[PDB]
Amino acid sequence: AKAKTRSSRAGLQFPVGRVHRLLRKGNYAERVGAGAPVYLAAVLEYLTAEILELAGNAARDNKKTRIIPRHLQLAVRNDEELNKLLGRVTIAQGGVLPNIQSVLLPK
Amino acid sequence: AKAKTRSSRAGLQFPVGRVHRLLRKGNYAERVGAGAPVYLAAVLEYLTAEILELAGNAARDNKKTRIIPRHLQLAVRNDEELNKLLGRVTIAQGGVLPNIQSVLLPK
Amino acid sequence: LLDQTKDTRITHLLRQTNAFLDYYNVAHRIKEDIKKQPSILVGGTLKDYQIKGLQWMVSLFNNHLNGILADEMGLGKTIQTISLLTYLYEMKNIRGPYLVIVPLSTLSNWSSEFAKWAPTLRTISFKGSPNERKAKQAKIRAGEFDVVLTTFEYIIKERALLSKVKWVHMIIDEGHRMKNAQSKLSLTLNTHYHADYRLILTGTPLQNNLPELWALLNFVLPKIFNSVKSFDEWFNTPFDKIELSEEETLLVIRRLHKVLRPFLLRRLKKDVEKELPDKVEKVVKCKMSALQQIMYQQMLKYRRLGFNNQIMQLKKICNHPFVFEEVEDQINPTRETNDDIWRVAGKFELLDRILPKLKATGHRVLIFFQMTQIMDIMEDFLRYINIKYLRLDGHTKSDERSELLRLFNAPDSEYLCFILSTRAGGLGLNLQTADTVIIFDTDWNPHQDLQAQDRAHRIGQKNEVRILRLITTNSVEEVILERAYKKLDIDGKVIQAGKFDNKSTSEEQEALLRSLLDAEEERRKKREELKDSEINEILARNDEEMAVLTRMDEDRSKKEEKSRLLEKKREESESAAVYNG
Amino acid sequence: TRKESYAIYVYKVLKQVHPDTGISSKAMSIMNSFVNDVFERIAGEASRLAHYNKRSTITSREIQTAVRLLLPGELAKHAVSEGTKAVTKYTSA
Amino acid sequence: TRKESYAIYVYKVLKQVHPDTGISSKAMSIMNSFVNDVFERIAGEASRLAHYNKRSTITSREIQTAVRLLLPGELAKHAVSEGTKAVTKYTSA
Amino acid sequence: KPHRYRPGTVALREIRRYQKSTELLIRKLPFQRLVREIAQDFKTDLRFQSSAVMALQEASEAYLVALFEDTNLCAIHAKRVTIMPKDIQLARRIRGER
Amino acid sequence: RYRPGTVALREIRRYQKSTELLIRKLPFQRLVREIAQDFKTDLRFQSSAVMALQEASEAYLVALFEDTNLCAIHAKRVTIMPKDIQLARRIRGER
Amino acid sequence: AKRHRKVLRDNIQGITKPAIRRLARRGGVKRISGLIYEETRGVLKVFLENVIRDAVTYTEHAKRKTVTAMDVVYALKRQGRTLYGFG
Amino acid sequence: RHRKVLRDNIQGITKPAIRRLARRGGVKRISGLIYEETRGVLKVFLENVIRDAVTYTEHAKRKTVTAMDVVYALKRQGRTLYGFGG
DNA sequence: TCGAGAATCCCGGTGCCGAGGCCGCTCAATTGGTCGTAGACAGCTCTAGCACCGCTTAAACGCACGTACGCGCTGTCCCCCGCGTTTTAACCGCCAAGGGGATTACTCCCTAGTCTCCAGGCACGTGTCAGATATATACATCCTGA
DNA sequence: TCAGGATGTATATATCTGACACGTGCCTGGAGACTAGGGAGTAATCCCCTTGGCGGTTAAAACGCGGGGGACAGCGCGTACGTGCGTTTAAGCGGTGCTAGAGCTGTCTACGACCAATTGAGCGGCCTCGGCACCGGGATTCTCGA
Repeated sequence: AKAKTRSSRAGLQFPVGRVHRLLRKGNYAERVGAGAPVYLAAVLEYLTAEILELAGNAARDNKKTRIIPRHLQLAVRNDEELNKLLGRVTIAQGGVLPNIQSVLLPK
Repeated sequence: AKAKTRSSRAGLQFPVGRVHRLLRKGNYAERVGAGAPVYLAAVLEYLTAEILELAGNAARDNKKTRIIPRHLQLAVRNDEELNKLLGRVTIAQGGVLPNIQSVLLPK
Repeated sequence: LLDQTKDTRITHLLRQTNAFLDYYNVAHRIKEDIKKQPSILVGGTLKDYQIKGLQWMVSLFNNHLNGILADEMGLGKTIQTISLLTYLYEMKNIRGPYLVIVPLSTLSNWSSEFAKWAPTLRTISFKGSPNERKAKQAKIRAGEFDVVLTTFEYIIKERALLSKVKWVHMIIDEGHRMKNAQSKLSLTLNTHYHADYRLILTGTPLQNNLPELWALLNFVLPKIFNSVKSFDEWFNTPFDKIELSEEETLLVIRRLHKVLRPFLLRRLKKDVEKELPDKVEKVVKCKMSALQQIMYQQMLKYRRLGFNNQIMQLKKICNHPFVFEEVEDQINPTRETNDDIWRVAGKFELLDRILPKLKATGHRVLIFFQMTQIMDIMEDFLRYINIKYLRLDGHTKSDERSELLRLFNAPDSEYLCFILSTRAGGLGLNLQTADTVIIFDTDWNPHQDLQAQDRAHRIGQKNEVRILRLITTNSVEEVILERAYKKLDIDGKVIQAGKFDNKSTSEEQEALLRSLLDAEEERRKKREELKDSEINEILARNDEEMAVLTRMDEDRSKKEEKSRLLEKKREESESAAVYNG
Repeated sequence: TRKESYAIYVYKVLKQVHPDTGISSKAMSIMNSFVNDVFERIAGEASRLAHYNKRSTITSREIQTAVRLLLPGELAKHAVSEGTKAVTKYTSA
Repeated sequence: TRKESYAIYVYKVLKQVHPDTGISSKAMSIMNSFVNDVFERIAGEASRLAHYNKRSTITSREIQTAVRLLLPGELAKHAVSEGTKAVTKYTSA
Repeated sequence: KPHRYRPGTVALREIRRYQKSTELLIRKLPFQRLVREIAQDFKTDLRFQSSAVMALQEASEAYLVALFEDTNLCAIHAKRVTIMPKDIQLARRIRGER
Repeated sequence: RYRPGTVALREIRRYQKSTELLIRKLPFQRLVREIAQDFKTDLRFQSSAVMALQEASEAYLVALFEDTNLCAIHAKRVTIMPKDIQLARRIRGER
Repeated sequence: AKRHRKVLRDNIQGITKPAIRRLARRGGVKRISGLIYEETRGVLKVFLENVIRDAVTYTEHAKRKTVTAMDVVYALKRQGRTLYGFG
Repeated sequence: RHRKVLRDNIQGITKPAIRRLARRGGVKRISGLIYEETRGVLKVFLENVIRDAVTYTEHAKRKTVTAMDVVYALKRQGRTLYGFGG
């Protein structure tokens, strides 16, 4: 009867049990499923590694080992669909990337 | 042991029991209160009689006994805060009240 | 024996029409019989069947009740209809009011016959723009009218007039367009208020599903309204093989013919005018082709075996191989007409033999289409063979319909195959020239016999009528044939009905009625590719046509004609439908 | 076959406000879904509003702050007057 | 005193994606509330999504249509590939 | 000399006649085959009630009316009455769509 | 010297390039405390909440000058007036 | 030949010049340029494409092939377009 | 512990500061009447966010306003702030 | 400066189809008597906000100063408003199958509920290193003048 | 086009400051074990939803031509914030207390679940009839020119 976390059975990081019990007590539904928190863990893996990966590419572009919320905003708004989902929501300390209008600059 | 609806104890129209059980089975909270569905019934009384009253004033202005969704849109948008709450949401068959821009009309 | 109790049930409800303004004796209790036509009748004479039909409508006039004229098109229904209008205008001196309802396509005939037969009757016609309609709309409200024309589509728009006014005798036409129960035109008649009397008039008997229960078997007659609404379930199961449908149900159906004696009247032209010597009804059986081979049945495997399987994956692609044209770029990516694109279909292959021979033998062919997408594709490849022809459709807008016929009826005209649909023309097209008819797919309702054949069998064609009905082996349109043709031939008792629903010589409803009851044994016999040379013999009318086809044979039989067909080119099988689904 | 709506409730409101005024079916439906949606905002926001403090049961104060925070303006004061008036009238018996 | 956060989870994600890249506390917090809010949208919309059909229990299909309907674009296809891949990997054992 | 009107007055009478009436404006069946045609691209054989066609038709109808109204305010603010692609793309740009 | 407007370009690039905070903390501090004194007495404010609201209204207000800038360039006049910004808050659905 | 269904007036132009004309007359704008037609039909096709995408998502989730009115009510309600009178 | 009353409780935002804040927005030309209206709309939005915040803190029966109440006020306000919790 | 044509509401009646009732049914609202339990005060920490408070300094403000720029005016044409005319496909109605949403009903079944038992993440000290300010320098980029 | 100045930059360095990781207590998530009720795959079942078409009727939809007037550059000029230059000066900043209440835990109940029993309240089918839509036709009201 060895205890083995079911989150490691799928080879993931975010735990299935914490999101499972949190979804239970979160009064979202009167019951819960089995593979639903596993699928949640999966999409959290791919999204977290997605935006974290673009953040790593931005920090590598700026020659910085660590990451900055500036690089987070640049990574978000650079991507098309990622900024399409986050276009309505704002950010904290991220800012606005440099942009110059067409006729605003002189000849 | 005479049965007397508790909605009539407050002298209201919308029932306390239907909104109470509906709020229970509506999985909004793990438990429910006592006077909460009564307060819900009250605000439904004042809001329903509010917008229904402005609708009655609009139908009386147009010399129509019954009410029309046109008169509903006119009643909503005429009021300041009532249109402020409903400004984001649209309507069905209501339409747009006549409006003329300043310089759009000739001299 | 439920119809025997109906003899006593009529006496209560029979006086609704008379007082409030044995089924023989109750109908025969009053004596008025006049055989002679009216003296004011001008413009021709009445045939023996028109004289009796007149008095037969006078036999209806005995107790004044409603009646039905079910007879065949081409017998001059207009003559028999205008006869009663001028007959009652004279004898009984009631002089009106009279109301007639005719379709707009045939209204030109009804409006033109008011000159010859009845000059003295002032009429009214509503057609064209509402302003021209308003001209006679205000004139009739003053009380000026005798017989008023109108069509079906304006009945809902004539509600103004008919609601406030009141009529006596109304007459209609096209009684088998009334066949829709819930139809507004059926509901407007109840909204129409009422009148004294009426004559429901149809050109063809009951069609499609179980025999007509809504109007002739309910709405027309005083006892018949609510009576059979309870009996509707009992007589519907009549229509366990020999015991039901033959042994006992015989007299059960005979009681259905027993109650309809005074009501319906139907007489064929072959029993009165008999100008047509006879018809010829053959068939043909083809097989599949490249796209129509098991790939066809395989196309049923993709979708089910969009939606509407009968329409989409069956009726469409059984005639022409590729439909909706998305798969056209697969077999033929150039979408350009070239040699033998139209011969890859099984149903279409047979026509490659007949079209060359009909030109040398000088025969003119009538064609009726379904699935109007086939109409253009047919004509398109018909440019490749380079033979003359003429088109038509429901989009003609009624203008060229009458004009194109004078170009078709020209004797010097080499136009042969004549394009038509089944529902187009309203049977008023009046084509006596073409002696040959071919049909690609079966029609569900008998109108295929009651429309397409009325183009041939009508007066003016003295030659033999030929019909070619296409079918393929192991296909879906097979079972429709038995369903359309065979299973709906219960109306064969109805086409037999009018024979003994007429003057009805005694031997007709027993001795010669059994002859029709001997036709069901061949149904089991038919229930149990052919050859291009086998059809070669049956398409020739006489001996000198047999001699010229052998000369045409030796010409095309020396040279090969590729092959007669084309087979599935093996790559299009799995490549076609895997990218669509 | 089985459906539920306020209906005669709102109709009696019309009878006690404007007796001579009528209402159509489309108006009863648009006001039906109107009050149902307003209730969806009140209870929907009151859910997480009670979830902030980790309070299991919902009470009249949760709905109070709920609808008071929902619609801005002076209308909330009338909501407090009529609402709390009905609360005291209900608890008084 | 008692607080919960993903933390070392996201940190190990960083270790398995970009080992040489570091993360600050503000970044761990903004991505913490980021994934918590994205989960709030997925489960929050999945609640009423399962409420439309009157289905009491929530399943993997409810979350499937939930997040698939949440974010538009081609990203949903990768969400289906990785997500259903982890579902089949979990149910396979 | 025939009868005419000064340019723009007929437009006033129209705008009053439409804004005064609540009747449906755009035509049903073109919207029907529009929704069916664009819906055929996603999934096969969708069944549409007329109530849903009135739903989406009136929704996008009135919202699009609000789009021409917002575009009209941007145009009158632009000092040029004529609406161009620029003020309407600025309307859908400020609305937060693209 | 410099041609008029070029210094503005160099500025805009320097700011839009940097993510650092712009408006000053303490004026916003006594602003929130002063406007908050009108509603309720003795409110306690953490610096994290001051950064919260300050960065929120800061970036959103930047979006207001950006939207107003697009309305200005569409107006054919580069200069922003009360009209295009009140039209910005009007189209945003505030008043 | 002319049998090909490719040649026809495209379905995106089902909305016509006097149609959208009257529509903008209800909108309140007067003078309209040429590209307002095509561009407005573009936004129409894009937005209605998103809405029908949501609708086929909800209805596809129910395993039913019938997109109902309550569906459109749920999509518009989630977007903020909520349409009363039906749901 | 003590009290300090000093003037300029409204316009205290300085034109160089808010001017640079507009420079972050990419605006080219800034008029003289933009500042007052900007503090007007910022004042109304301030009324909204602080009315919400005091609704939260007033509901919590606490005398201290927390950043969580601001995250929720902005939350139902339509913008979700991240990194400070919630 | 006003007197000539169309456009539109005001009555003046008429069909007409849902709105209000009205009645039968039936089932969720209501009541009574358990029964387990958050939650409503009560007390105790202790802590980060709340003021001075002296010191420092980039930031804000008043002032000069000065070219861009927007406001107003002015001519040119070309595009949409508005007339007329064709023309024309949605809107009804009507054919004739075939098939897809909802109600009982039932009986297997999969994840709450709970109970026992164990190992994993998280608050807490820790000491070591990635990064931000301070500084000098050939190189990168806009201005004013020729 | 290049002399003479305002803004960036990478090569030592050294120097505060936070991130990382290396071990410890401690709430806790899972893994067997056993009941219970939500749901699904069956199967009738009646009313709308779809395919192929016809027959018509219009009020819109499209095209052609006149022509009125505003988009649309081009020009002149009166300001007015943009750009320095001093001159205050209040924002920080670290360094002192102080404390009102956030938070955490302990304890005794008033209070909502929860089941059994009881019905009027509200929901499906009739019914009938007065307010609303519609067609005239005429009294203006509105618009545009002599």
